Amino acid sequence: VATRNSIAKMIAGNDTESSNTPVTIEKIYPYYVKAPSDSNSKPIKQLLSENNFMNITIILFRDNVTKSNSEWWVLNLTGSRIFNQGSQALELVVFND
Ligand SMILES: *[C@@H]1O[C@H](CO)[C@@H](O)[C@H](O)[C@H]1NC(C)=O
Repeated sequence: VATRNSIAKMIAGNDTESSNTPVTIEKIYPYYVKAPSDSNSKPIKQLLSENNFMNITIILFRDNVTKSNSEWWVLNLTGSRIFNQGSQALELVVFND
């Protein structure tokens, strides 16, 4: 309920005080996914179980320097940094078959 309330306040941003903070959700985004030769791909729970703390941050970016209402979303995976740190980005480890 807290995450839903926060994202509601953000998408209906009318305060210019809040909505500048990325809202975090837990237990969402796996890291290690195997892509077999078939159609089905499998998120490996052996190498990393999805029952642990997995952070995913969100925030709605917008601006008027474009002189228009052209907004978009942006995600972030800053906790548990991997090589090529590059804050405010995502990374997926895939096991090809
Ligand atoms: C923003 O919209 C919500 C929708 O009800 C309202 O509760 C809130 O008071 C509004 N805030 C401002 C600053 O307009």
